[PDB]
Amino acid sequence: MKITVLVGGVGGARFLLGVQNLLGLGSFADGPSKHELTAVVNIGDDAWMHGVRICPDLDTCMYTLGGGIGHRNETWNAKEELAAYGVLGDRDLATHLVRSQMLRAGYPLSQVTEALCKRWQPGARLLPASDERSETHVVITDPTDGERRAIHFQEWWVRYRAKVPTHSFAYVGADQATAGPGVVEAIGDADIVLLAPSNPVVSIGPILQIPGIRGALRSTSAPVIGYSPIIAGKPLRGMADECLKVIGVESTSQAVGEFFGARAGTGLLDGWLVHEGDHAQIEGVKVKAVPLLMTDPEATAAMVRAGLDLAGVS
Amino acid sequence: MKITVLVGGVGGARFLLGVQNLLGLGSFADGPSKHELTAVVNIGDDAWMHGVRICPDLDTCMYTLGGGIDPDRGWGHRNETWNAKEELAAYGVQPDWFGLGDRDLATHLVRSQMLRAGYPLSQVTEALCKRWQPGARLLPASDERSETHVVITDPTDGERRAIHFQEWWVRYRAKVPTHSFAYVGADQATAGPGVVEAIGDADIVLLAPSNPVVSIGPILQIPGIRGALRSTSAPVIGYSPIIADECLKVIGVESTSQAVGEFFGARAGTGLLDGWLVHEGDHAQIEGVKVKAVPLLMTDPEATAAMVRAGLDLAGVS
Ligand SMILES: C=C(OP(=O)(O)OC[C@@H](O)[C@@H](O)[C@@H](O)Cn1c2nc(=O)[nH]c(=O)c-2cc2ccc(O)cc21)C(=O)O
Ligand SMILES: [Ca+2]
Ligand SMILES: [Ca+2]
Repeated sequence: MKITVLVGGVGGARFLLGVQNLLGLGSFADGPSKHELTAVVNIGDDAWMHGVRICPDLDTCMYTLGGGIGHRNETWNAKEELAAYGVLGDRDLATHLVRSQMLRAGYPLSQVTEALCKRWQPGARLLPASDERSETHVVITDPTDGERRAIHFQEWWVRYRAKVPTHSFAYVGADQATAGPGVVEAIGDADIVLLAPSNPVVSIGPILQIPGIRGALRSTSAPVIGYSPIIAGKPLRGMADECLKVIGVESTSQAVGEFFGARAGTGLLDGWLVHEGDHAQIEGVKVKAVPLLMTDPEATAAMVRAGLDLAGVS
Repeated sequence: MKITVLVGGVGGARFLLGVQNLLGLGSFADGPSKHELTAVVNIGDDAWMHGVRICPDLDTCMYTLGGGIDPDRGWGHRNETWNAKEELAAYGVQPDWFGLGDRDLATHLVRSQMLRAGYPLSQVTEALCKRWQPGARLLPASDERSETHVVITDPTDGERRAIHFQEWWVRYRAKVPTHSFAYVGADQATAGPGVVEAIGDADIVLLAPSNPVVSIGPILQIPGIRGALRSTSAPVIGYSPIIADECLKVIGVESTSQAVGEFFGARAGTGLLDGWLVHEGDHAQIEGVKVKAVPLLMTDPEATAAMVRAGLDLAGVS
């Protein structure tokens, strides 16, 4: 009755909704449930900004599973004034103010998250991958002086991506971080561990740079089942993932599967799901093609079922 | 050439509008500015709230002189929304009684980020004023902490507690048994950059008709500021706030121009005033202080411009 999922980005949050739909959790509950879902949540996008601590992946899971997905009725008047001062919705800022106060009074991020969830009641345990800072950065050639300069991922994404040469990612602080409370336990004790179809480099990937988490994944007796984020069939055949490009990995199910690789070798996957019509073959890894479009929590629920079935879990 | 005004509250800001209009400064400018205006701004109401630093008197002056103030309220931003406040309420946090508007929050966010990065309040204020262009130099009375505290009897339990001015004024509206004010940090607070110099080098110093106990009084508790006032060569002219009642009660001062004037007292003795302006039809007689009754209603920037002219004329300054 124990599922743990590694997640980041909007697609991680939508994947969790499907897990809840399958298992009758949170907004999809009728009578209080038998199963428990644990999300190990990317912190690589987290940043101190305008004096406040912003945790995007934790907030997106929390709002999404809490029914508040940014927000509804959102205004950006504070954001407007900030631009007028020459430098983030109004409701969003409330979350940031409360979190920053708890962090400055010594609550770890895992406890901060738990406190915020009393109000959102997401119906899942949302564990930060670490309580220490581990901030994804991007090394660019800065055009002002031609220097290789490390930029926070959120600034790269909005300002520099596709406009300057981009060389690599750096996980600033990962080496000094430890797995957050309960993370290693959630991975070791699960009936099954799922890699949600998030960006492999900057949503799942940074979770894997936190000392201890890759070890737990390699050694856990739980089946580890990954979901491909590559969807073929779009108009003009889609576009390559920009973050995979930075590390020179093609935007294919085959290439992302080898990125995680096989637990039987030195990698992370027992199972790899690809979208219908797609193909991959990876020694030691059971690959299966099934619908992987998160149209709605009901279609995501079928996706989660395919992962359980592939892993032989009830 | 040089005017220094001590200010606190909405009335301080409006008095500063009167000065600018008289002298062609800020939004009232038409042609080259001949004068410079410096405000020494109370910091006694400043509080940390929800992790950000609120400086109400500095913001009231900045917003008013820069055209962003709310007219109905006299504090905070115009065209304000309260979505972040409502959301704070939905999280069930305290304090739930201080109004932190969305637009106003940006000011507090920038200020707090700068203060925590090591910038002193005077430079933060200068940074924020690059956007508002108030047309006056807004000097925090101190860059250090000096906060007004209130000793009350708590109604929940009949115990004596001390609370910040903000809880007294906004949360209880002073409807609680109140026994004394305490200027915590005043004795340890150095006069802020430029403050003593602006008082020493002024052609005239004006005491705005702000709250005498909680707006002008706290500035006087900063040890260097009161000293500069006693020794500056400039005439010091005060404006009666009586034409606030709770604050005078707590300290046992009657609510009259004569009494408030004596609260500040005469420079000739141990006081601070050279002169004292009261509303027309008011008589006040204080030894060593030239008193003149003139219209003292800050109806509009040139009603006040005329109030300022009467102050210069009482001082004999041109
Ligand atoms: C009357 C005089 O003094 P003064 O006008 O400062 O009174 C206190 C108040 O204005 C100020 O200290 C502050 O409290 C005003 N003020 C609020 N006042 C309220 O009553 N309720 C509120 O929610 C509220 C929120 C708020 C937020 C930011 C801010 O910068 C000021 C704010 C005078 O000297 O002439
Ligand atoms: Ca509460
Ligand atoms: Ca000091």
